[PDB]
Formats: sequence, C-alpha cells, structure tokens
Amino acid sequence: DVDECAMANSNPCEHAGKCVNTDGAFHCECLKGYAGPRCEMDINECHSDPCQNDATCLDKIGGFTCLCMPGFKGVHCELEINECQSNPCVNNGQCVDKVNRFQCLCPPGFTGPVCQID
Ligand SMILES: *[C@@H]1O[C@H](CO)[C@@H](O)[C@H](O[C@@H]2OC[C@@H](O)[C@H](O)[C@H]2O)[C@H]1O
Ligand SMILES: *[C@@H]1O[C@H](CO)[C@@H](O)[C@H](O)[C@H]1O
Ligand SMILES: *[C@@H]1O[C@@H](C)[C@@H](O)[C@@H](O)[C@@H]1O
Ligand SMILES: [Ca+2]
Ligand SMILES: [Ca+2]
Ligand SMILES: [Ca+2]
Repeated sequence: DVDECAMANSNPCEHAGKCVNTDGAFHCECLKGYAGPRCEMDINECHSDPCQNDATCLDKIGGFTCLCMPGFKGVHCELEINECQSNPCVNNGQCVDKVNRFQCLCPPGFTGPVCQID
C-alpha cells in the first residue's frame, strides 16, 4: 500500500480535510460544510430554504446568511423591524408600523408624513 497522506507534499484531501491512510486508497475527514470522498463538495446549506419572508439565502462555508427583504431582520429574517420605534409622528399623531415604513394617523387639522403641518 501507498501512504498517500505521508508521501504527499500537500494535502491530497480538499478544503483542509484530514487525510487518513487506508489500504489501497485513503480517507478524508471533512470539516463542517464539506462532503465527498475527498471533501471536494461544498454543502449547499440553503437547500433547506432557511430564510423566511421572501429573503434570499446565500450559501456559506458550513452555514448560510439571509438577505432580508427591506424591513425584516433576524437570522432567518423572521422578525419585522418596527419603524415606529423612533416616534416619528409629531402633534400627537398615532404611528402605524408597516413593512419598511410607518404611517402617522393624524388628528383632524394636521397633515404631512409625520403630521408636522398645522
Ligand atoms: C436547512 O433549514 C434549517 C431550518 O432551521 C436550518 O437550521 C439549516 O441550517 C443550518 O442550521 C443552522 C446554522 O447555524 C448552520 O450553520 C446551518 O448548517 C438549513 O441548512
Ligand atoms: C424613526 O424616526 C425618523 C424621524 O425622526 C424616521 O426618519 C424614521 O423612518 C423612523 O423609523
Ligand atoms: C434575494 O434577496 C432578497 C432580499 C430579494 O430581493 C430576492 O428577490 C433576491 O433574490
Ligand atoms: Ca493507502
Ligand atoms: Ca456551503
Ligand atoms: Ca415595520
């Protein structure tokens, strides 16, 4: 048998996989996110569709990241930002939290996006 893990100048496994010599061939212990007989395959962690609310899943090494639609947040984009948190309405306007925006319900006699015009 040839020791592919010892006689090699560089790792015969891909992606820093750990070479384990066997009789007639060799084995590769793959790090997280890699698969295949030589760890050559990058696992697509986005195949399970983890991102919610029409977010876009980007495949990463041993994981993923979600690009949220505007107005959403969280690991899976499962939360909605509350644009009313900053108290945008003035003149005692009531703030309604929408997706990626707020709406100020103004008391009669006031207009404007945040009820700033008497
Ligand atoms: C397939 O969908 C799952 C829904 O939650 C998701 O967990 C899976 O994600 C992975 O799990 C969480 C993250 O921390 C890991 O890095 C990732 O492998 C997804 O693949
Ligand atoms: C927080 O308040 C500001 C105005 O002060 C507004 O621009 C933001 O949209 C709101 O979320
Ligand atoms: C991925 O990103 C999200 C935010 C949406 O714009 C999708 O349409 C896109 O494919
Ligand atoms: Ca061998
Ligand atoms: Ca991946
Ligand atoms: Ca919102």
